[PDB]
Amino acid sequence: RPRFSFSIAAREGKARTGTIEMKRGVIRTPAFMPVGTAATVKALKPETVRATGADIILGNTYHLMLRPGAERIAKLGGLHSFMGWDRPILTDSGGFQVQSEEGVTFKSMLSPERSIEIQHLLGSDIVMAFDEVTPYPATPSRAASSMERSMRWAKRSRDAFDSRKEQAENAALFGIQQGSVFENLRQQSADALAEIGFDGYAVGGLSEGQDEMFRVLDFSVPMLPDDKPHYLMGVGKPDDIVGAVERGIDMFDCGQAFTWDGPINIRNARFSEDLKPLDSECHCAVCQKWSRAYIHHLIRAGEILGAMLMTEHNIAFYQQLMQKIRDSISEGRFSQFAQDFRARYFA
Amino acid sequence: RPRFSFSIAAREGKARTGTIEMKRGVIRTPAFMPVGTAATVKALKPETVRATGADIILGNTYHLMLRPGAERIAKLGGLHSFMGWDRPILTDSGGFQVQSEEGVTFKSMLSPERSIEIQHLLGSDIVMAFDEVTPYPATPSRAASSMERSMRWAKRSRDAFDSRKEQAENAALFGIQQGSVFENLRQQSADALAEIGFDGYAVGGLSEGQDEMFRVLDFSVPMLPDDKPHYLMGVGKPDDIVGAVERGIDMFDCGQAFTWDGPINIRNARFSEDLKPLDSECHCAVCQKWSRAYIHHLIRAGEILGAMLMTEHNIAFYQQLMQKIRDSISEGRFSQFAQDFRARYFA
Ligand SMILES: CC(C)(C)OC(=O)NCc1c[nH]c2nc(N)[nH]c(=O)c12
Ligand SMILES: CC(C)(C)OC(=O)NCc1c[nH]c2nc(N)[nH]c(=O)c12
Ligand SMILES: [Zn+2]
Ligand SMILES: [Zn+2]
Repeated sequence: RPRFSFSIAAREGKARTGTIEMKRGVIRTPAFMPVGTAATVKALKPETVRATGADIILGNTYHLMLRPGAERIAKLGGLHSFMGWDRPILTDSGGFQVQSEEGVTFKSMLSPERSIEIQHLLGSDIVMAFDEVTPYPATPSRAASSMERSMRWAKRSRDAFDSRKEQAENAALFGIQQGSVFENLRQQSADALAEIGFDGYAVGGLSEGQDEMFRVLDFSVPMLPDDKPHYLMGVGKPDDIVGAVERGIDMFDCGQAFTWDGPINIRNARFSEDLKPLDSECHCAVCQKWSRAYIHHLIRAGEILGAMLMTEHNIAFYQQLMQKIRDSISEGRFSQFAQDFRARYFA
Repeated sequence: RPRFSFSIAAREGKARTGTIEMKRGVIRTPAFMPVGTAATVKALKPETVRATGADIILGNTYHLMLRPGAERIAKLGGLHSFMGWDRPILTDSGGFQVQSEEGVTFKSMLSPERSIEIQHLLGSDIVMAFDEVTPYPATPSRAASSMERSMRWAKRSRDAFDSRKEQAENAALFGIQQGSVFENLRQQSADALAEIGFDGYAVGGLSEGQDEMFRVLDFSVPMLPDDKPHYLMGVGKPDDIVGAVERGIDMFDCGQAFTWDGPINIRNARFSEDLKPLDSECHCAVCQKWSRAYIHHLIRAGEILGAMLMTEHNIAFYQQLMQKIRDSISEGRFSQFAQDFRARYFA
């Protein structure tokens, strides 16, 4: 396998389905990435993460640099080895969880250079440029100043990554579009990132309300290079994913249980004697073996197994959603799927 | 399979190894029973419990009657179905976790009759008689009065169980010896229980210090019927198990990680960069896949996966201990095993 190759197999309107091939594995797109906050996907063994269908997970640079530490993880062999996940890992840059033109110092430093270095020490497969994330709402002046700094930092990120031969040869680098909700700033940002050149392009700064997010995506995603993956950071509700895919997004990150009829809160007393599985159609191991009543009990009792079973179901639901999206786009029936999904999820 | 059959395959001194056959499965003795406090073995799926070698688990009548409730579990199909463990389950009576000759009332009633009924509603395979547990230390007068009440309650337990045909036909009933540390009271209690007749006999009221416990076991276990299982309640340190087996016990219940060189506390900073598994010889899935350094990180970070991995290792260590005990007794080399175990565990 190559360092990085994105192939589009099928399209429907702005929606795409395809594959990212990398040295550690293939990523089916559109993709949902479980989040491994402190070198673990909460309450799941990596083998269980994989069994839900996940092709890639996300690691948080901010949290790992604080505990257990990036240099420590490198000395122990890198994040993949440390946590026992051997497939691709995307790391964020830290711009959300964390000031001057050099970078930021904080109490528990980060800069374009140090962020890229940390992601190298972790052994990330997909590295994110270090950005300045613009609060919402933002005045046009502030959004502009902030986007411009982020594009300067994107070039510094690019140069840092490229200066590290092992990283340049084995990992990919994504740039992050900024500009708040303003079309001209999003265009300027897209142009700047494309001039620098990246392996993929994230839409940052969103996640305001859904209508507003979708309006910004309507004009922002077509600005990005068509032939590279489009990653919407920080957006994970099922409905938000469906509409973002309809607007050209390829990648997403991560008592409430998801069902095809909408979310339920399993702690509600109505579930105390309900022998049905969490969802009627879900193929996951939890829905095969345990009732709503049992999981209700476990979560109300504070038992770790309740967290384990709820998280495995929810991740498996997300991966089933992504599979249904991929198949419907490849079959040219994604519009119909989106309509059917919503009429039931919100019935 | 029969309702209940205990067979002794091999002996060495007072130690025995054999099998209890029951309708839901075979129990290899000497046996260690993981504890399922609120209808779950902490942080483990039942399939993971089984993969460690466990043949039987323990459920706590006190806790289940409070949450989710015994009548509720029966309406949902019984404890086996509710939690997804299809092998034997032993339930305690509640005499430890919880006054008059009728029973006890408390704030979050129990009596011999209601305890047996609760265990029936849960669908327990091995039911414990309801006892009065004697505090330690106890004066001879108090220990005697208390033991006598427990023997009256043992007869009421026997009569309650037998009056329930489905329970009598499908479950087993164990009696509990009392008498504190006094040889004459332990003898009186053994005699009373044998006159009533049970499928197995527990030594209650112990777990004071190890020397004292072992002295009491020296004279108390030979008093119990030889041809039935001997269960020491509430005693679970590895050293305590080895010496209790040497005195004729067959059954036991459940940051610290067990190793063959002694326990370690994985939170200690000395483990922060230790790439070795928890134990050098352990065959468990955790020791095959993850380092001390990773588990150190997880436990210090409060992550659920740390609890999951520590518990699976510890239970697997206990089951490996029990297997080594069983094999050594069957091979007539248990004395040597006990000596070798201690010289290393305490090196
Ligand atoms: C809170 C607001 C709406 C201002 O930003 C976002 O929602 N931002 C989304 C986001 C999530 N993770 C990110 N990592 C980086 N590097 N940059 C980002 O913009 C983001
Ligand atoms: C605290 C002292 C030493 C007084 O008792 C014990 O250690 N007792 C051990 C024990 C554990 N679980 C039990 N369940 C019941 N029904 N009866 C018991 O005696 C016990
Ligand atoms: Zn499910
Ligand atoms: Zn182990």
